[PDB]
Amino acid sequence: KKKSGVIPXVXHDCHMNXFQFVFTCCS
Repeated sequence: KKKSGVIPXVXHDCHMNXFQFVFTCCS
């Protein structure tokens, strides 16, 4: 269970995606 959706726009290059959180990012 990876796909959760913590906070979209927290990654380092996130640009509105939400694919998976490898370390908190949403890309």
